[PDB]
Amino acid sequence: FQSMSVKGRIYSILKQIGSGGSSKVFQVLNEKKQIYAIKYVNLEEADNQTLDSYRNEIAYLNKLQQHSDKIIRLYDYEITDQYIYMVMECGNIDLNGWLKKKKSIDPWERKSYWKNMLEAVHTIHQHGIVHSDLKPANFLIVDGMLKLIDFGIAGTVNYMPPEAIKDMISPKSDVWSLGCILYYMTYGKTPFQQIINQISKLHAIIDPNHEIEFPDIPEKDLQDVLKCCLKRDPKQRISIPELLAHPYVQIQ
Ligand SMILES: CN(C)C(=O)c1ccc(Nc2cc3c(cn2)cc(-c2cnn(C)c2)n3C(=O)OC(C)(C)C)c(Cl)c1
Repeated sequence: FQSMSVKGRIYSILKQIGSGGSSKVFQVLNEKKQIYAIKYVNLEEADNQTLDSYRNEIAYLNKLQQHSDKIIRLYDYEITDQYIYMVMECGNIDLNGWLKKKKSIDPWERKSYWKNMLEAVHTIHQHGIVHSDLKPANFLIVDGMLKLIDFGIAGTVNYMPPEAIKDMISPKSDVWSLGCILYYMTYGKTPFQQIINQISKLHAIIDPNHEIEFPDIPEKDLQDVLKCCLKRDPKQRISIPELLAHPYVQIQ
C-alpha cells in the first residue's frame, strides 16, 4: 500500500512482481487509477561499469519505443545518483511462467507468439544489438501479445547457441535461442532438456554428431522452421528476415 513519486506523479504499489540484485519490479496504480509496472533500481553499491550498462539499456529501451510495439512501453523514468525508477506498461505474466503453467499449447497461439518474438528480436538487430542470451523469461504477455523486456545489456543454459559455448557472437545466435523457445512450444521440452548433467549438455550442443530429434508433427512448416533454426553452424542457420518470409509465419 506504499506510495511513490516518479517525476512528480504519484503511484500506489499493489504488489511486488519481482526483485533483481538491487532491483525491484512493482505493480502500481497512477492518479487516473491506470495500472503500470515500476522498476526500482538501487545504485548505492553499483559501480561505474554497472551504471553505463543501465544507462545504455534505458536509452535502447527508450529509442526502440518508437520503432516497434513488441518492445515494452517505457512511459516515464527518473534517474538520480542514488536510484532509477522506470514507469512501464503492465503485462499479465512472462512467457517462461506461462509455458510452465499451460499444459496444452494452441497452434494459433504458438504461431502468433512466434511472429511477435521474430519482430522484437529483428528490431534490436536492426539497431545493432544482439541479446546473446534469449530465454522465455525475456518475453512478457501484454494483451495476448509477446513483448521483449530486456536486451541482454544490464539463468538456464538450454537456449545457448553453440557459438556462445565455442567462446571458451552474431545475429544468427539469437536465431538459435528463438529456435529452442519454439522447440519448447512445439514439443514441450528444450532440444537438450533430457540431459540433467550441465557439462554433458554443453558437450551435446557443441557436438554435431549429437542429432537433435525433430518428431513428425501435423505442422510441416513448423518442422522446417525448427530444423532451419537449430543448425549448429551459424553460416548454415536461417536469418531473421528469411524467417519472417517463411510459410510458417506468412501462410493462413
Ligand atoms: C512472478 N511472475 C512470473 C508473475 O506472475 C508476473 C510476471 C510479470 C508481470 N508483469 C510485468 C512484468 C514486468 C513489466 C511489466 N509487467 C515490466 C518489467 C520490466 C523490468 N525491467 N524491465 C526493463 C521491464 N517486468 C519484469 O521484469 O517482470 C519480471 C520481473 C517478472 C521479469 C506480472 Cl504482473 C506478474
